[PDB]
Amino acid sequence: VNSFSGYLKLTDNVYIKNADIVEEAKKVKPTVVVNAANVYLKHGGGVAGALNKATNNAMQVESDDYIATNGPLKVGGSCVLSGHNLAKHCLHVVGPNVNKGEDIQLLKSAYENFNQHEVLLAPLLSAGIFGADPIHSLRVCVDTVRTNVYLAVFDKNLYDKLVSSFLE
Ligand SMILES: CC(C)[C@H](Nc1ncnc2[nH]c(C(=O)N[C@@H]3CCN(C)C3)cc12)c1ccc2c(c1)S(=O)(=O)CCC2
Repeated sequence: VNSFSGYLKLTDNVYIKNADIVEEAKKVKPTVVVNAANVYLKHGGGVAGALNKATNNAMQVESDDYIATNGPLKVGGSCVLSGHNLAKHCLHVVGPNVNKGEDIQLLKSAYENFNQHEVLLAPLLSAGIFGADPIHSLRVCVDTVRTNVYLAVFDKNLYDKLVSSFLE
């Protein structure tokens, strides 16, 4: 169960690995995988598109049905849906998209959703094309998450910069 391997322990509850979250989910079979979602759960590209493709679009159909009944999420919010073949559950979390003018302060609310789950496999929220400074996102994660989080960051260059930043 939750067979995470090759992670570097940063704090007593935050671990990090240079890895593709999709490959990690297939191997580890975590209780929860976090999706870096948008408010309409449209998994069009990046991490969300990669996780949806790994479910052969089952995540997208389920997401459309959730939105029809419940309406969109708020920025900083989340919902729990099926993990499909990747996990028992997927926690869809909306971090702020700084490139589209959303407030970076909502990154704390986004990470706070992780605290309702004992163990999670997750990406670095609001990084990549969402525009947040990835060293800042790691600092918010470490300061906010209290449950056990395994971060998969699919870029060795960024991984090395994040670990060097944490260890200063
Ligand atoms: C910073 C970046 C390295 C990181 N990327 C990732 N981090 C962790 N696991 C990842 N898998 C893939 C991928 O494409 N998986 C594919 C499956 C099959 N393919 C071989 C490859 C990307 C990726 C990341 C972190 C957060 C966010 C983004 C990107 S974003 O999608 O630009 C906007 C939402 C927030």
